[PDB]
Amino acid sequence: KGCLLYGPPGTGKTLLARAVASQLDCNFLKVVSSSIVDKYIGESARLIREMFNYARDHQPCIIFMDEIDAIGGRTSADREIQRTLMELLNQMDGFDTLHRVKMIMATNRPDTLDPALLRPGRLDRKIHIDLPNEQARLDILKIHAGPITKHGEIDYEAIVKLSDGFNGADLRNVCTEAGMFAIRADHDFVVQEDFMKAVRKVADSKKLESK
Amino acid sequence: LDKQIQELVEAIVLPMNQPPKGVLMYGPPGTGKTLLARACAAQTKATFLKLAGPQLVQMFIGDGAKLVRDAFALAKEKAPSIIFIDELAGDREVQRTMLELLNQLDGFQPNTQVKVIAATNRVDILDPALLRSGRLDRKIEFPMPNEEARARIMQIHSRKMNVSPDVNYEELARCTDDFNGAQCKAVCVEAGMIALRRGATELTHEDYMEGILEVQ
Amino acid sequence: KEQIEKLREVVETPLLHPERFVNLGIEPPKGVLLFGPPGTGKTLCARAVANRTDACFIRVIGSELVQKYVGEGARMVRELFEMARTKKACLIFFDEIDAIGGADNEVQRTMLELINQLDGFDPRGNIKVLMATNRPDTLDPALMRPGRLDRKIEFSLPDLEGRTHIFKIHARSMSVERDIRFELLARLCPNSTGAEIRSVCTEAGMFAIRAR
Repeated sequence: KGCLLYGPPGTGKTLLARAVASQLDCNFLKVVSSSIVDKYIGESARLIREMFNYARDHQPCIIFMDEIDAIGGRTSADREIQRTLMELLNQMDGFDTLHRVKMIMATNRPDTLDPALLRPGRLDRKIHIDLPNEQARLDILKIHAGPITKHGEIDYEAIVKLSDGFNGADLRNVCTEAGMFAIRADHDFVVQEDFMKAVRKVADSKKLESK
Repeated sequence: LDKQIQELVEAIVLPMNQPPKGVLMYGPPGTGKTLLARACAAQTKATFLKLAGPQLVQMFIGDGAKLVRDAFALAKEKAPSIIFIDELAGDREVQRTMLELLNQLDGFQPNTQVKVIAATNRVDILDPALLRSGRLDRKIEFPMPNEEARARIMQIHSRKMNVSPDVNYEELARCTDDFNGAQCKAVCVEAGMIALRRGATELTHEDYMEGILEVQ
Repeated sequence: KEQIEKLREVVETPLLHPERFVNLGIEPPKGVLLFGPPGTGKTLCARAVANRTDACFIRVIGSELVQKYVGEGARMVRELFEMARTKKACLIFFDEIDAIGGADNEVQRTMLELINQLDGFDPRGNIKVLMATNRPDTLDPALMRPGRLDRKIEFSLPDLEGRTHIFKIHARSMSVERDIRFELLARLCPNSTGAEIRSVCTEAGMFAIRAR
């Protein structure tokens, strides 16, 4: 009922975690990192029981928890955070059969991850997101290039080599970006010229605006 | 102004035949981006549906997500249309609907349809969380080439405003430092406002620089 | 002499010669802005009512916008704008805008719908704009003003040779000493704002009262 997706080697933790997440998910319940500060009276407990009470009304659901390092402290800023952590303990470890519920946790560094929360059961399976390998980029390109139409001439070395620091979701939206770029002229076939041009230009736009 | 609106028109004609989601066509007030995005939106042949900035914030709470999800319901169900918005706590809910929007456009990919054509009249304040391909990516400032373009769009936008035939455009084109053509349009507005008390029914040459030194 | 023409050329000229403004170039002007101390406020507007050519118009004060049982103010501004529609672009005067300006959602309906009707071109957007208020601390009209309104000037302060007109309209006091000379009161007190002269009638007139 939990998973950990950390990206210590560098950027790509949210891009690959949101690439597999973008591949498979469930009902939408996002936890924004701005709804826990609670500048007013610290009544976030009834908000956790309310939102997770809706997660009790709806049986299938996946709860995204991205950027947990800022709320993963092992002042009053961290006391409300630890209060929400106690509400999590009494929330999933309470007297309820919350087995169908699912959640996904993401972070930056596996050092301040609340080793009390690092207990088994709390996070069953963890995947160490490493740097994008060229073989996983050629494979992810061959599995993300299937349903999209292409021309008879195939040269994947230019798309693998010209794409660096990208993940399944990045190369997905860039290759489909080039597919739409080539379908602009409503041609049924897609020559790899628009692949190289749109992958190069849009890939440069992602390298410049990748913050 | 074709170098910045061409990408918009192409980006909004290509899905009917992913297209960019956020393009920032900005400039000083009175630029004419609404009458040119409408003069070209009429040429796009799609349904021209109007939407404004302050329409999201209403008397009741939670209306911004109501108009965003409602405009994305009529736009999601209807054919690709043309929505041009201008003049882009409550802002925390706007960031929740924004991160949810790009969570449905980044975690999901159903948006092969209409986009959010946003335009601001001033870029003095800019959220650092507005930098992505789906976010405001194409940030094109006022055209760097010479005055000719400013006289062309300013003359088309000022077809009813005559000009005395003694103008080199080099003095007014050179004196404008860190300025844009919309501010010169406001200079023409003020100069035409004082043209009544000037006594001359025709806008003279010195009234341009008099307006530049007047309002700016 | 200067400011009275800067506000007269927008109240008398746009109706006497409409073609002169259509052919004059940019467009017919909108109006002026009168903000500052009251002084002789509402007197020059009554003079503009006395200078009416064909049909006297209806005045609207700022106190009518705020009333009990909210919801009637919208129908009131829409019914007076509808009267402006029926009376072939009738004149609409707004007095004491500070009572609602400077933003209470029940007031936000009337003032934000008021902005939605002024800046909105549905009834008409070019007949006559004119605002007479007291304090310039109205932030919302100061930021939404350059949309349609323009020509911001002082309230009454004239040039050195312009005071004699506001003293010829301020000649309606009790008396100076006798009926010998008006100019004795009109030119023997220069360098005095259009409200500082109301302090000259109130305080110098109070000195003429307290002089046994």
